[PDB]
Amino acid sequence: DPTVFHKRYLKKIRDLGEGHFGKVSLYCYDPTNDGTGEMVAVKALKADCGPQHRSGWKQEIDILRTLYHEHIIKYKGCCEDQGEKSLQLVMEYVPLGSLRDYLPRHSIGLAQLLLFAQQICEGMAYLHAQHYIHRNLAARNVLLDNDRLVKIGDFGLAKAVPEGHEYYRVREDGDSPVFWYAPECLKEYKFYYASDVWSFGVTLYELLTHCDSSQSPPTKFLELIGTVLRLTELLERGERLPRPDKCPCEVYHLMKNCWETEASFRPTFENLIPILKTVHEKYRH
Ligand SMILES: CC(C)(C)c1nc2c3ccc(F)cc3c3c(=O)[nH]ccc3c2[nH]1
Repeated sequence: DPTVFHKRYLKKIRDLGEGHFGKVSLYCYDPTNDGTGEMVAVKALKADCGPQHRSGWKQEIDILRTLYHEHIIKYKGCCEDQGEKSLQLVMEYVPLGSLRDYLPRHSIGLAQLLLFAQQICEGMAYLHAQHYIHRNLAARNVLLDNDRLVKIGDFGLAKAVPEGHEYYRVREDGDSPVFWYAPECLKEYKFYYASDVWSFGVTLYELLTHCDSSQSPPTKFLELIGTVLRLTELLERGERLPRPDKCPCEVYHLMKNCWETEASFRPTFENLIPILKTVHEKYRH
């Protein structure tokens, strides 16, 4: 099947990005040894991860392989190292990279930022339809194809939510990222579908600040704090990231709705799509 990539034909060009478990690199898959082969993104378990990360890494691959949607990064296949030196994930190559790296370099208007947001919600609504939570939604983990279509990536923290249940209670977090996480995640280690919607709210905040570092969630939360305990206490008292410069009231309201303290009262991604469509169409012309 076309899902089998032979390592001997993979010609490394450069590195592309670093995720939770893995480093993504650009390769030419070149069976004819001709320079004419297809360009693909290949992700590998980080060199300084031990054997205990292998199960989590395989799960990322297993998850992405079961996903098929226009706003999810496309699984192409795997490459098995003959000689027990691991398994590599092969994906579509999207040269534009992440929203986090794209936004600072380009002047992007509000309507387009809301279109990016809408497309993230469509992909995430699809993800939740498959009974998966992402657990690492941030602008740095959202990629863009050549016509600026959103491709959600780094599924290194993703998990199946047990059937019947609204959340998954995590065992042990290697990395967080705490400034994108809902209170129930920080306190009770519970990750609801609604917890991804919280993270989406922070990602929308990132879009509206154009991923400026001085306005980043860590920078702004550390200013409010004046750390995970104090972050938890900050959010429990109802403090939130401020309204970005030039952000309309109703768009900030959308963000605040995603940050409601009670997980079950936040909008679902399905709810978010029509609202974002409406505000997008409103703010063009
Ligand atoms: C940071 C993260 C692990 C989410 C990631 N960064 C990239 C990336 C960065 C630049 C670039 F030009 C291409 C990519 C890329 C890609 O082309 N395919 C799949 C993932 C991926 C990626 N995945």
